[PDB]
Amino acid sequence: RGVSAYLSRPSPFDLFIRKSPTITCLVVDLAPSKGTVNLTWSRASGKPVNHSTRKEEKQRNGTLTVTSTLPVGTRDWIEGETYQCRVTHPHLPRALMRSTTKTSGPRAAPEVYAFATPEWPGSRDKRTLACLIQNFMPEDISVQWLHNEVQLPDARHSTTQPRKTKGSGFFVFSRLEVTRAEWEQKDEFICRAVHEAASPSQTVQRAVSVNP
Amino acid sequence: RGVSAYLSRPSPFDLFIRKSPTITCLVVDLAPSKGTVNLTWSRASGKPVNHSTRKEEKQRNGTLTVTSTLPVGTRDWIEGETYQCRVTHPHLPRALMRSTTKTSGPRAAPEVYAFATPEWPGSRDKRTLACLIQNFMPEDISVQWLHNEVQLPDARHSTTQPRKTKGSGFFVFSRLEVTRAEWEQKDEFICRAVHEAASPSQTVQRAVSVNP
Amino acid sequence: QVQLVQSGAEVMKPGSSVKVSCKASGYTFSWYWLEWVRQAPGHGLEWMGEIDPGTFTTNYNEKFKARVTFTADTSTSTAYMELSSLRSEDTAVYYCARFSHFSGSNYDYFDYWGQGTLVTEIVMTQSPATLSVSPGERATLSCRASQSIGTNIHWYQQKPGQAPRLLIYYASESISGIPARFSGSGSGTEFTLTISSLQSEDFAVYYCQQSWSWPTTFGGGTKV
Amino acid sequence: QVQLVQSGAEVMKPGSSVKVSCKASGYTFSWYWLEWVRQAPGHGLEWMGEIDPGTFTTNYNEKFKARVTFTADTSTSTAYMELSSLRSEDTAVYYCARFSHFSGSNYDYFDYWGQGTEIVMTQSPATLSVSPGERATLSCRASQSIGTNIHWYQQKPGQAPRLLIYYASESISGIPARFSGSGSGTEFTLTISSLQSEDFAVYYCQQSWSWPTTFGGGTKV
Ligand SMILES: *[C@@H]1O[C@H](CO)[C@@H](O[C@@H]2O[C@H](CO)[C@@H](O[C@@H]3O[C@H](CO[C@H]4O[C@H](CO)[C@@H](O)[C@H](O)[C@@H]4O)[C@@H](O)[C@H](O[C@H]4O[C@H](CO)[C@@H](O)[C@H](O)[C@@H]4O)[C@@H]3O)[C@H](O)[C@H]2NC(C)=O)[C@H](O)[C@H]1NC(C)=O
Ligand SMILES: *[C@@H]1O[C@H](CO)[C@@H](O[C@@H]2O[C@H](CO)[C@@H](O[C@@H]3O[C@H](CO)[C@@H](O)[C@H](O[C@H]4O[C@H](CO)[C@@H](O)[C@H](O)[C@@H]4O)[C@@H]3O)[C@H](O)[C@H]2NC(C)=O)[C@H](O)[C@H]1NC(C)=O
Repeated sequence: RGVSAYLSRPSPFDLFIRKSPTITCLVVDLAPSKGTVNLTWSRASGKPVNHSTRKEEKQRNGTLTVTSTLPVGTRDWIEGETYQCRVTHPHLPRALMRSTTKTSGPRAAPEVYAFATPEWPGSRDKRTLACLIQNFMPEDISVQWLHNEVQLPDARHSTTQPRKTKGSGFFVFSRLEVTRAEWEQKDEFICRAVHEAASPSQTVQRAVSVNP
Repeated sequence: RGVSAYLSRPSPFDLFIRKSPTITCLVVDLAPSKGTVNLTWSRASGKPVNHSTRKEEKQRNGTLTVTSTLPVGTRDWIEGETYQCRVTHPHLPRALMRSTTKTSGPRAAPEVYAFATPEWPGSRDKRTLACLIQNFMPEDISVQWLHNEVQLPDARHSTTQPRKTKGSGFFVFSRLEVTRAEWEQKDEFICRAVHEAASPSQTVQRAVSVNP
Repeated sequence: QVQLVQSGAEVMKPGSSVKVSCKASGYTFSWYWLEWVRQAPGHGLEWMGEIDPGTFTTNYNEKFKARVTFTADTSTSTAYMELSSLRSEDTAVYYCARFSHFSGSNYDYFDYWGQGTLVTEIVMTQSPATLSVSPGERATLSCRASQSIGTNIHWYQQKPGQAPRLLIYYASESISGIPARFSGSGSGTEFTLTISSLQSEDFAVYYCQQSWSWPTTFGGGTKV
Repeated sequence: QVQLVQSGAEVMKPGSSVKVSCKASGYTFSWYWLEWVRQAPGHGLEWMGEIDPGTFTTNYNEKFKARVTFTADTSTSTAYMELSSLRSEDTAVYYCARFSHFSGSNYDYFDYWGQGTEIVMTQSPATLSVSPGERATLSCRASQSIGTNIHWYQQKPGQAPRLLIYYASESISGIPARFSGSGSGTEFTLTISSLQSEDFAVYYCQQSWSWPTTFGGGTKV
């Protein structure tokens, strides 16, 4: 019966490939008030911290959400530095804080499956490609599709939040729709998943041509 | 923090094959109180109503969820009669009402794609099968896996609730893990989707072998 | 498949009894609260009252308390409204309403057959008054209430000569079948209904609704 | 990567000054409230006090207010507790606590290396020794209805109480799924699906609803 806030961990693609990790500390269901909410950051070593971008905007059902994103060093995160997001709101009696850091659990390499559908009736112009990532731990993972060595927009391919497998690990399914002109330009489509457990370079990829 | 309740629609598998479609009216976020909640049912035509089985249960997050399941005749639903669930709660000033009926939107037949995973080290006996159901309307759908004409339990296969594709229709992914002895018993496994748009008998299926 | 029919327009003279009959078809008449609203020239349509047919209890507006009378008949699935002490200013059109609802007050689902012609404390402010047709151009409508209502607001579409059509309930979600161009957002005292693209197919008066407190009030409306 | 070092045990006799130091590593010493809890052998854990080093403000228990003294040091990230009026009657082990929290009052994350030579609930059943293979349920009921603001701690003998369940419903990571908690209002139940000699310890009830914070008598297995 109280306001809560959630904190997220940086995605592996922003960590290893982009090399710019995104840390998000967000607050939710805040009853709108003239009180200003102050979000501060610190790290466990008590040594200097990079400034955080602050973005506050209202939401559709009327509850307020304020978010602050802090850029982090890649090695600072892999070494395990623990980060502290402090939220203070006059509505709350005492300050609220949330902490996060690297997970030390068992690591499982991601298994990548790239599948293409045969040309079936009624959709000559649009084709569908599916990707299945299986048996990876921890739950942090980022998946992407590259067409002609280019980063396709996030909107283009629909992905699924990780769910625990029936056996061991988690599995993620993603669906991509290719236009006729896309495979008309180039026929190689490779699905690659970035994950902390993954190696050599935290990348696992599989490609198969539209026709086997 | 007002309390709300939802009513659900019958699944196509319970509708077309089982011949017993059940509509469930349930309440959630119930603030626990000694006041007992009463749920009644009616149909729009004022025609007979079968008694609804009522089950009330607590949940992990402490909120009470109370459900009432009413069996409906398949013909009554295909005709399109709209059913009304009336919920009355001593805390609420006036009763609450929820209504449901058949969908009349455009209907698209489901496309089924069955995929098999290559044999990976450390799990020689157990393999993974994937199914993609695509371009179907409306978002009513139920999926099943048949192994040598046997229904594997719903729990065995992890499925995804339908979400709207970038274009027109919805897509559903389902993941199943096969035992060694099962494909030793029979090697063709059939992914079947039950949907209103599907025909002749509201079933669309494609099969995949575990390995060639 | 839920229709409810009000009475054919009836001629009246000052000081004469008037009766209006609302019949309900397509849903169980007993369970839903019925409501009566009055739209007068120079007055936004405003709450006249409501009735529960299951228990025959009644609720009244401040101004209509003594004049109006509400009744119902279970077998005929009809509800009637009668009033006396008619005044020349009291010529108006009367819409009978259903009350699909969560708790005390909420949106309404209703048809259009009431005309009254005789021979002769929260206000909702809706603005701009009028904006004429310009197809393909975004049109924004604003509604403001004196006291903060939270999210208990609703948007109606009344094409001239027909019933107000419920468009948005609670200012966020659209009822099914409505084109996605209509969108609502807002909170507190201010609210805005935005039509992404304006089409001559949908031209009408749009009325603001208040569910927060009693009596329920409606904005002046904005026609195009 | 967050451990806290309490001070080495020291000799005491009635009427002598005592100082014990709690050191903080792995988190910013200034931002989190520190707390002091007292466990006396044969008595359930009882609230001793708390201190904020960021503002140097201090809070005290009803009975220990005048006896106890609280201070902290920001530069080295160390905080120590001092006490007077010592009696052997006051023989107990004092576990130093941190205050990780959501809103006003909450569970604690702390280590325990300090030993010194009131809206309370009912702890039940009092004690039960090892019995393998049978589901074990521990019951905690508080004098004033607590809603769901309760916590479960596990102290293996000689170590720090380790937080098991927060708010009685959901378990902290790393804990096996066999431990489960449920309840509402005044009543709460902790259920172990299968009991194994692998996890044997005392389990203490926690109430943050009102001041002072209280702990159950405990149940050892
Ligand atoms: C505390 O515990 C309760 C226990 O129920 C949780 O309740 C769940 O969340 C909400 C209510 O809080 C319910 O939401 C509704 O879910 C329906 C889904 O049910 C179908 O799918 C499930 C899979 O989850 C099947 O098992 C089931 O058979 C049904 O076929 C939706 O149909 C409802 O739709 C409405 O919301 C959606 C958004 O999802 C909108 O897009 C729609 O327009 C529509 O308005 C609705 O989502 C949910 O059903 C409850 N669980 C279950 C199992 O029913 C609380 O979430 C939990 N909260 C916390 C904080 O712990
Ligand atoms: C009304 O206002 C807004 C809608 O406009 C809505 O805000 C939503 O609040 C919920 C929580 O109250 C948010 O849900 C969170 O989503 C994050 C996103 O990843 C989840 O991570 C959170 O839960 C899991 O987090 C981890 C996985 O990420 C898990 O490890 C963890 O154990 C949790 O299971 C959490 O569910 C939701 O994101 C926002 N909405 C948006 C758009 O961000 C609000 O709740 C609405 N209603 C009320 C009553 O406030």
